[PDB]
Amino acid sequence: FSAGRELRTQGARIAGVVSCVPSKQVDNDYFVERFDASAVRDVVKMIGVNRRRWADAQTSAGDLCRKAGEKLLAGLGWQADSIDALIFVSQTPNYRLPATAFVLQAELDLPASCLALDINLGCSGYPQALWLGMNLIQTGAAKRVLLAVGDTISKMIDPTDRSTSLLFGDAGTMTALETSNGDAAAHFIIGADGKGARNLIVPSGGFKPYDAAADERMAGKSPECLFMDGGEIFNFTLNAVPKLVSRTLDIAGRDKDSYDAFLFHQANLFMLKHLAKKAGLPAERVPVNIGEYGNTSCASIPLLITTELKDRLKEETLQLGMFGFGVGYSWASAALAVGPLNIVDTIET
Ligand SMILES: [Cl-]
Repeated sequence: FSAGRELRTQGARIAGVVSCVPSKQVDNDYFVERFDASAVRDVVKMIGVNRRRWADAQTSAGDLCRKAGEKLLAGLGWQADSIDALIFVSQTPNYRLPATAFVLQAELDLPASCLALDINLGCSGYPQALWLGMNLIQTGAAKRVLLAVGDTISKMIDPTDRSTSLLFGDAGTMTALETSNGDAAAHFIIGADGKGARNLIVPSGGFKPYDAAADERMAGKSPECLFMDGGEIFNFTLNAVPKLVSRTLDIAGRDKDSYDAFLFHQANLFMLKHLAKKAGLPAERVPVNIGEYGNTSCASIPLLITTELKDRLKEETLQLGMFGFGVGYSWASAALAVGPLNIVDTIET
């Protein structure tokens, strides 16, 4: 397990996925006054982002997940009393305490027997949420699980920082998991390297402020905002993720060309292109929606499913690989069959 823990589940399936994005659409024009048009043009070419959605002050990740959840439950026809666990994966919770999972439990009318867990993960979070939820179902702790995976990273961006300002958008998602009777297996790999903490971090805002003054890379940066060392993240990613993809493919037992899609965290288009090439993946089978939504952090994979795979999922079972990487450092994969599904949708606030 030198390159991550290998995990297998059976007896659980994805039953539906809904994404909810802010109705506020922010075009690149927005940024030309503060940043030079030429510089904006060159950066957005590389990152691939034409538009993104930004939450207003009264809209949180929890709110986006609640609205997605309402739509998902209505579509599935699942009664609130039937939900056994809700896991909220986010870096932008409502409160320091209580956890936002409790707010969602109450707002969705879930029962007292519904487990409520907030877990702090970023870009690597979706495959981990899938694994945890499917493990709960396999082990008989649950029959129906909701995964509320969302973020409003726009609220942590320094508006004077060009790289982060142009990159991030906001989204919230809800994924339904249910007990399944087939013999189909899901495979996951989950890895961590906390030595990367200082390369993707919000220095101030928690209970042990990072020593930003002592870090030359942070000169002129706001400590309450997101810091990213792009060069370090690129090198981390280009090394760890192709190995993750290879090993995931090997343990899932299916030929590369029999996958319907390889769903990557939408880090930036330059990175996505480099990863697909290094992993020898066919570019047409690597969906991208960063152009319309920006990088939506932990929401990026489920948002990709709803915006890019809705029509294909209606009709067939898809063989999917999912690869998340980022903050922690952390990286994670899922490889499994999904669908057909009728409840796959993208709504706005
Ligand atoms: Cl451009």
